[PDB]
Amino acid sequence: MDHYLDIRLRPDPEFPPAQLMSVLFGKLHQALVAQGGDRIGVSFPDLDESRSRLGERLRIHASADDLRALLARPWLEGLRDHLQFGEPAVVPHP
RNA sequence: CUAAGAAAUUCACGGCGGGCUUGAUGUCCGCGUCUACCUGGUUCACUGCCGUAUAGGCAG
Repeated sequence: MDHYLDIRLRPDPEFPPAQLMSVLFGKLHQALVAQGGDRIGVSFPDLDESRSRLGERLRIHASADDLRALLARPWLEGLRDHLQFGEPAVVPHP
C-alpha cells in the first residue's frame, strides 16, 4: 500500500557495503520454504553503469500483507517509539 | 643551415711437454623480546538441477 518509508542518508556501523549489499535482500525471510506468507516484492530503481558498479542504495518495494498479517510474532519490532512519524508520502502517479 | 658536408681494415695460422703443497692446534662465558588487533573488501571452475539462437517445474 501507501505505508512505505525511506530513511535519509546516514552512515550505518552495522552493514558493510562490500560483498553482501546486493545479495541478502530477502534471504532472511521464510519465502524459500513458503510455509506461511508468500508475498514479497523485489525492485531495483538504480540502473547506473559507469565503472564496475550497478546498484548501491536500498529502495525495494514489498507487498501490503507482509507488514500487517505476517508480523503477529516479534520479528521486526522493538523500534516502535523511536521517532514521531511526520507528513505522509504519496504513491507516485507517474 | 649542427668542428657542417665524405669514407670497406683484410687475407692465413698446432701453445706444448712435466710435476708430492705439507706438518701442528681448547672459541668461551653471561643474558626477560614485549604489549594490542573483525580479513563483516572482490583470497583456481570437488562424481546425482530435460538443447549457443535471447525460449522452459531452483521445501539448496
